[PDB]
Amino acid sequence: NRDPASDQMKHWKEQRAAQKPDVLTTGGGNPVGDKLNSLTVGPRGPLLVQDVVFTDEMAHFDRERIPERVVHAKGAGAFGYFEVTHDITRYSKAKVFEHIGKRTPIAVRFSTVAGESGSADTVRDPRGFAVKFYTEDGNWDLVGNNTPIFFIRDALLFPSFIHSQKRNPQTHLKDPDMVWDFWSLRPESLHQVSFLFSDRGIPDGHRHMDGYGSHTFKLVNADGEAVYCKFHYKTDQGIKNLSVEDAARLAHEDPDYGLRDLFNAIATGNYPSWTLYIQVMTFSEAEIFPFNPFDLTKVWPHGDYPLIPVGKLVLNRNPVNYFAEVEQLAFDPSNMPPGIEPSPDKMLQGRLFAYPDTHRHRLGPNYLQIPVNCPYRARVANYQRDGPMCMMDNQGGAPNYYPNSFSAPEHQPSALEHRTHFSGDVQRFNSANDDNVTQVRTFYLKVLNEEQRKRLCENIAGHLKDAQLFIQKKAVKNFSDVHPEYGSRIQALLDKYNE
Amino acid sequence: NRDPASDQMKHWKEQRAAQKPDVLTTGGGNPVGDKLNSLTVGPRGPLLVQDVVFTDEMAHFDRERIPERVVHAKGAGAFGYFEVTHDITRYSKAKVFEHIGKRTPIAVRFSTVAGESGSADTVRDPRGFAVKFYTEDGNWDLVGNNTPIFFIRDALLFPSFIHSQKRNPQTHLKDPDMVWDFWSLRPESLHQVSFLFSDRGIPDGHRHMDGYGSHTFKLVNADGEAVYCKFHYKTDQGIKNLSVEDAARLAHEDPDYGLRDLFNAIATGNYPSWTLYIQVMTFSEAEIFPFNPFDLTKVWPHGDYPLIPVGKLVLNRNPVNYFAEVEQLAFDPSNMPPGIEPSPDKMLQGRLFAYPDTHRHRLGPNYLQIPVNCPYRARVANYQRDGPMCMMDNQGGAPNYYPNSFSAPEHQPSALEHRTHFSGDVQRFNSANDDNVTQVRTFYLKVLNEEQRKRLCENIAGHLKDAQLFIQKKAVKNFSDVHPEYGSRIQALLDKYNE
Amino acid sequence: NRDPASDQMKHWKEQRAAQKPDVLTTGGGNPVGDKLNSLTVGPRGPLLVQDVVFTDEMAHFDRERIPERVVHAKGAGAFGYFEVTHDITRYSKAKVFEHIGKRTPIAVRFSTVAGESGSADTVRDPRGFAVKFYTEDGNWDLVGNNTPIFFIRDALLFPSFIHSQKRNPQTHLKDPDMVWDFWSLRPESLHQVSFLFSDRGIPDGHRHMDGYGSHTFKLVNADGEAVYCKFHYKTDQGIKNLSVEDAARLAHEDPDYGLRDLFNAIATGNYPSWTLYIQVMTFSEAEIFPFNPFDLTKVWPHGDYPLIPVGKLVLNRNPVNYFAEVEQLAFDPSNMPPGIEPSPDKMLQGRLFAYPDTHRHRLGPNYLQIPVNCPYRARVANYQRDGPMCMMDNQGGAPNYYPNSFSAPEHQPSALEHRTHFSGDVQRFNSANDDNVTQVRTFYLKVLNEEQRKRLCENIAGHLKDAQLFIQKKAVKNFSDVHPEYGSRIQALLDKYNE
Amino acid sequence: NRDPASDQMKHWKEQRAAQKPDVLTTGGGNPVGDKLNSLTVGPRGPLLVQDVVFTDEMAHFDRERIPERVVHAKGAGAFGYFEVTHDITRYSKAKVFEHIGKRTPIAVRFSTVAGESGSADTVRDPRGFAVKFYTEDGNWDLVGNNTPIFFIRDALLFPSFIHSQKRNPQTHLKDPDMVWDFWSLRPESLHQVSFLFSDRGIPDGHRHMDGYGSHTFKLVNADGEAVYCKFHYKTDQGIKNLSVEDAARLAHEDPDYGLRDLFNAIATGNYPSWTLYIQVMTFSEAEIFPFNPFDLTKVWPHGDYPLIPVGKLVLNRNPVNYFAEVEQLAFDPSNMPPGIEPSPDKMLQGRLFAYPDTHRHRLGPNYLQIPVNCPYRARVANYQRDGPMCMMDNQGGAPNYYPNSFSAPEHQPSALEHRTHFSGDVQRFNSANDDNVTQVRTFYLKVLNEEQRKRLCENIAGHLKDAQLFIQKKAVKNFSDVHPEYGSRIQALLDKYNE
Ligand code: HEM
Repeated sequence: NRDPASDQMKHWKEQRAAQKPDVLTTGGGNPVGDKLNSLTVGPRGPLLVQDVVFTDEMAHFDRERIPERVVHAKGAGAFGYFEVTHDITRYSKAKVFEHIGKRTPIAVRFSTVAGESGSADTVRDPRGFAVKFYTEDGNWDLVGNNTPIFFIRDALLFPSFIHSQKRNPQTHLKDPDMVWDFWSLRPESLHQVSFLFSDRGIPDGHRHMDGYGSHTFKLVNADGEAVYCKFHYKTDQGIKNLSVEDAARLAHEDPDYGLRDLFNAIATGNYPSWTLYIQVMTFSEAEIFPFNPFDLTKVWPHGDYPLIPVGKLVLNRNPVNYFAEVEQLAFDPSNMPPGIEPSPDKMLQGRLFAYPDTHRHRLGPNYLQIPVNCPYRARVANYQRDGPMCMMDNQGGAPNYYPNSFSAPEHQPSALEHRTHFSGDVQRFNSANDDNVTQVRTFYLKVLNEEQRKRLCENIAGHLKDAQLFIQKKAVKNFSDVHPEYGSRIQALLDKYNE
Repeated sequence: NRDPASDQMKHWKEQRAAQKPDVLTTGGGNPVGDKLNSLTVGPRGPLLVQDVVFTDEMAHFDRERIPERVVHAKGAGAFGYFEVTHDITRYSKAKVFEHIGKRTPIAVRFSTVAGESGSADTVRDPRGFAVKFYTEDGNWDLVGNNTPIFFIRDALLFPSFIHSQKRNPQTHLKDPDMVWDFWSLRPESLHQVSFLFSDRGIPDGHRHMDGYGSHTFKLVNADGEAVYCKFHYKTDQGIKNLSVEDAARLAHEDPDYGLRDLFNAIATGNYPSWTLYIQVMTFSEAEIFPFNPFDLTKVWPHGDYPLIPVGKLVLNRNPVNYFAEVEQLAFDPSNMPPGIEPSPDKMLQGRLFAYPDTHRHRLGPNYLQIPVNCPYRARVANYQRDGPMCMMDNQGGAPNYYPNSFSAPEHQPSALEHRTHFSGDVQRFNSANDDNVTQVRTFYLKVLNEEQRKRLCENIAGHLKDAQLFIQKKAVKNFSDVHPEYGSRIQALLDKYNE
Repeated sequence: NRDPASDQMKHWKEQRAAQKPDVLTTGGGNPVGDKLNSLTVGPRGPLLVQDVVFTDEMAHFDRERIPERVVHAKGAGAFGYFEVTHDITRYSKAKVFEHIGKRTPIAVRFSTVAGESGSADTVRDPRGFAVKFYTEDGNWDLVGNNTPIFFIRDALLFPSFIHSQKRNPQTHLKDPDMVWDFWSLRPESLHQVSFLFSDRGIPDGHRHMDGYGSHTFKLVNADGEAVYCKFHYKTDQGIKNLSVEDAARLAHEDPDYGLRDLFNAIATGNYPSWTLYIQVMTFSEAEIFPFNPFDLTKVWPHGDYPLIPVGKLVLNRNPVNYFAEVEQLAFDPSNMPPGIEPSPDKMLQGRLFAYPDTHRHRLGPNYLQIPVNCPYRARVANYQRDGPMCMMDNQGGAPNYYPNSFSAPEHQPSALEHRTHFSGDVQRFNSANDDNVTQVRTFYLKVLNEEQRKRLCENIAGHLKDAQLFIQKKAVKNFSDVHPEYGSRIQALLDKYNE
Repeated sequence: NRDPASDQMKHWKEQRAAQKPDVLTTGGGNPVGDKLNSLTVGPRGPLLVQDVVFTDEMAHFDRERIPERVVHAKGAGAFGYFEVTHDITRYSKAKVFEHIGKRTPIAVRFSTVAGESGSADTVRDPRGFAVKFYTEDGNWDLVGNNTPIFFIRDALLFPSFIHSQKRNPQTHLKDPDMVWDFWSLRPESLHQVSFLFSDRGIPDGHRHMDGYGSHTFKLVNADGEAVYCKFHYKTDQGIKNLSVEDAARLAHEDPDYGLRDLFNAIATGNYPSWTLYIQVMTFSEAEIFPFNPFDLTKVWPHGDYPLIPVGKLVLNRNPVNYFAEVEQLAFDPSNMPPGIEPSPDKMLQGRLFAYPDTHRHRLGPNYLQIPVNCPYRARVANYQRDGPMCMMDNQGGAPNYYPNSFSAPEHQPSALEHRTHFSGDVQRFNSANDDNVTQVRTFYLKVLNEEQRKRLCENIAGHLKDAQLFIQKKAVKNFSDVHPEYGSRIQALLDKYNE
């Protein structure tokens, strides 16, 4: 017949079988003897307020929509697991790395960035690769992307950036002037901009790309010794990226390409997978590191920082109900069990606040009470109560104040943070010029070869060319700073475009 | 050693054997090492966004409150069950009345009307007596008051009325001028105003009061024969009211007098109960009734239409967590299973809409998904999906349109609403003059005794006194029309208060 | 220099030549010193909760999104005026037709139906054409589409219909099975299902299509004399539509082609306009009409019910802030001022409820207080108070109960709805068999030509081909019921599809 | 006639006289013909969905309530101005203090702490005194209290503290086992607990108590020099407290005693006023100072740190509409104009988040857009956009990303916050031991006389007399740790109650 995805309803009805159709009830459970004709006074008379089957049903349809994610709105999710294949415990004590073989159920959602709920997957844009570990020490949310770096290092420029990447406030259209006037004013973006306008800007499906945590993190062992790290989960399906024409086609032929590709892969048992590594780095080294170690616009070279294998990431279960399981999924970077802590990364720091904050608005104050979000492999005990849409028992009638004297939830000297030291005037430090060329330069010449460079510039040229001459100048100028050739090369194409 | 109530945390810590701790965790489930001292820079430095322990808890704290019931904000709840003791199947084919012995679990909520969440129980106001019958056909909400009548008979004046019974738009104080200027212009209230300022005006606890569905409903047997009815559930603890004096004392001595009573009663195994009856009135009779059988400001004389016993209401368990189980409840008059239907009672007609409406707002669209409100003894299946805070599995990946060729839920033609015939134009018919005195008089000089007759006139004059003069007259005028010795009695009383 | 839409920011900066930039402030107005670098404890230290500039901005960014329209999500809007050009004061006493030359401000929003916010503009799909008239008697929203009919005729099927027209509950992809299973089973759609798949399914922008009320409405004059009617507003720019070819190209080349088109036309002064006509069926004729006169899947042949000019609709003003002025925009079919009323059209009926309903959710309880939604050309005086995000003065300290003796607002007896008569039993009268082929046949034969019939069956087959065989069978069957030739062309052309 | 409050409507009519009342309309401005009788088919017939007048008004009524503040729900409000009478220019460069005689609009809401919206005004509970200053540098919210200290000095303890003061998790009643349990295990509260149970526990209205910025703040002049200060606003009407029985009866007599008292004062011309003072402490001194200068349970003595005069606070205007103006009022300690800055206070720091956070919950993302909260004497311009119920034009078509090259809002280097250098390990420094008795001892003995002292004990015992003996013991122990006779005295009383 057709793909497993397209055969959704069929398979469902068969798995049903002789079973008789459940009785069609109202939201309240009352049966409905006829849900196709409205209660009216006469066969051509008014609809009666009395028809509560209608109002019950209808009224729910009127509220079916919740706000889409402010970014990474378009995406698909799957459920699988994480299996430990190595002992990394000598660095981090996270009970999720306790011992080789220990499997931890995971949830994942891939996505793009700019486009809204109804956009196409096969477009150039970073890619969301969020992983949720339902550990026994609560939930670990590794909110990564398919890139190890980002366009900026100060959370303060995120809202502004995303704006420049979406629609003009008045026309509602995509604005090249917004996109570029911005990037041009913030060279610190050059690194990721490059990586973006390259063959990695449009990966062929989610199964054919890598996942990165970007931010520098922190691991704490048993003795309480800490280290900075980088999470890397390389794909076992091999890197496969799409072409401008192939994506441009798939944009209209099948805007949900990734979604369908992913569903089908797992639906046929062809489970995609990823290996997970890390990059350990001592505070002493971080002291020596040539760049800001917690600067999101940079990477920790493999040469000096080899990747240590941790375990495996398998996806083998497709969502049953997409809304209740994927749409509602919510990953909060602040969710790190004892053993994994954040790092002084300005960018990351801001995220600690943003995810639960927005979740409280997209899903609701009690979003953690949603199944897909609930840490079902841990016992939630604390002194928080009420809040709209409170499921479960609300910790019944246990003591809500802390401390107390009636045997209620307690501390955890073992689950204490790792104390590091910091000195310096508590102020706003201008991190504007922490070098926006070095790593971009190497990328451009070492990692890229001549044909890839050829593409990079045409890709940039085809978009940049729509911005205003002045922005273009400012833009090209920045590329030259990474390399005279980068500039002139793109410059060349532009003048052409301006036909 | 105090009452059961006061010894809440007590009995809790006790029954905790013999078992430690659960570990204090965040919402995510990550254990909290120390949650008594904010993570700060230096012993006298600022706060770190990095203290997600803090942010996480504070955040939740900032959202515990939700809008209180528009009306009937203050109250107590309890659970138990209902059981059949009489066969009325020759009247209604509802599964809740199946055969004698049939035990249907229930949830009940008592409350006041005008006062807010802070107000006290022990004051002059009607009382909210709502029953939630969790049946196999869905939930059946019997939303009723401590009286069989109300002040008005057209939903269009309820909001206006409920406004008059609350604070001044400007001062935020209770305003007698509002109350009585409204009552005066609408004599239909006479009947209920009288029942309000009568000894019944303030019961002693929720246990010593009666219950009523107030409105006229519809019953239909498995044979399709329908007949108008009126529910009645009298207390088995005997009717017991509270002197104006006591009420006021209790008012401030224990604003929550209603709660603890009801609570302890059950705690000390002394479970409350009421005797459910029904008044049956064929359509024929209804066509003959000297009054509108659907007028909320009227009663069915017991002599002409006696009470048939049908069952017992037993509240034998107290809520474990008030919020989750009582404040979060949801009673929907529209929730009537097969065998039970509404009547053209203009007020009821309005409640068919307003209740689910507000619930969606106070609690949220998926409020029927809240445990307390979910019909757990029915298989809720249909074509409704999503909505904010969507719990459950959202009915999985089942066909979502009706009709469908994939074995999704079918309709049960055995629950189709009863087919009645109405003839006449669609218009706004004035019920303002549907006799607002007759039944009132027969209640004054007939139901009440000279003794309690004077108490009434006193109670009324004490409030009416605070109203403007032009307000006081019109008011009396009405009473005068119920019986001269009624208005004159009050008037006289007024002039005295009037100095 | 490019199209006016592109230079949006240019002409802006250009717009305020003079004028010096405003000061960057927080939400509270507090002036911002440095908005680019967060306040960390040291150049490489953590983030301080003490940084309010951050939090303020971030917390807001995090809540920018609201639920998109449950249907007709992706749209475009404009403002202009409506002028009366003919006297139809004998049919309706509506103040908006009050006299030749009279101009009434209007707001308009065009749209697709199924696609979400990211979706492409140029796709086969009906098109929405909502007009809000800010008249003296309050607002009058005429919520029309680009077709005079619809797919169903009973609101209870609508939620289902849409569900089918959207993503699969599990895969989240578009399911043709769903689409055609629904249509195949509900033959009342044939009519619209045909129009839709005809060249009219993909209009060339919004400026090249007619607008219709679709529903039969009731007009009422000064003598209380009522008549039924149909609203039509034909484009003055000429009917123009895109070919499946260009339409599919534009889909990826310019997903917002409709937006960009409407903006530019206005931006350059080339204002689009439509002439509004109306048909008039007298209560008598409605009775002898060959079909049900309130059946949305039918039409009043120009032949027996000639169109009558009324005035002109002109759009000469682009939105300044899309979100605020278009996205937040809301239309309620229930918003009809004196002299204009509904018919018993089952579909129109449900609509009277659903729009104000959703708005109360998508926008919020007081959504009528949002600028674009406020009937600023009328004085809202009533007994409504409070609700979240309540602006203006909340009607100040005015009496909040009706009636009252304090001069608060009074009703207007000349706005009382025209009273009609209906008789019969109050029940769910089945309408699934009200002739779903006659008018459909006239379309396939008299309104189209061979060249066209060829494209239609080609367009139907293109999509339908993806539905299980048993489903196609069912569909072809229904087509044959309209005309043998019809089902064949599709069937044959289908057989070609199945290799 | 009676007082101004009682004659509210009476006056509204009079002044509003010589004017025909407004036409009653729907939310959409459509005039309603009859708003007293619903629309039904026939006199005793069902209600029609057709009746949108009904649904409109009802739907809005069903949504009047919003969540009440989590703390300080019961309060009263008013508006006035602030007048600088003295020059502290050398301390703060805050425009509010610019010159002598400089008037600035203000808003004020007084409140209790634990009691909900329906609770009574006169009870032992602190008092809220929030002053909203609408200055040119944005609004400055001085969220004070009627006391200078607080029960605790760490944020994490607050949500827990507040719980002990509110209802029980299950029985939902006020619980002394929690009240005292928390206070027992937490001896730092000793200072405020003594102050609370003192004569100052129940002020005779709001006009007879003082105001205290409570926390320690930082002031910055034009030359970047900072200093730590305390805000004081002494009552001009003099300190007048209510008796324990006077207040206890007034409780049920007049639950809105504070509300009325204030409304009338202003209403008759007797405007209440307060004098604003500032205590100043230099960093040097802040060094020698001998407990934590930021500890909230500690106060600066006028002795070594004298009270400097700053200006006047006068309230000469009542709210016209309570909901819109007082209920919707939102004060954010985080709102601080240039010249005013937080201080290391853990407590305060924590308040910097809760307030805006909870507001976005209780009121909505755009709460600052509600009139009374809007910083109208300032010019809001930034890069924040959209959000639900977005009022205004949303800043129109202005560029929305910063930095940009199109002349959008620029920043002010002048408003750059004062930089304070901090050193020390980053961890959760225990503050449970910072003297929880010294200052307190100086009250019971020095500040308090024999008389008051007698009741302080009596007041405490009277309450604590309901907690498990094992709790009482602890309580007394901490009191004696304050001073032998303190606990001893209490303990004595305790026994008599123990019966
Ligand atoms: C008879 C069944 C119908 C019902 C119950 C119904 C219901 C709805 C609902 C609940 C909304 C949603 C969006 C929002 O305001 O956020 C909506 C939007 C829309 N409907 Fe349908 N509708 C019906 C038929 C149609 C027809 C047949 C046309 C035209 C007369 C139409 C045109 C529109 C348009 C243009 C929008 C979105 C417009 C805007 O706010 O600018 N609808 N409808």
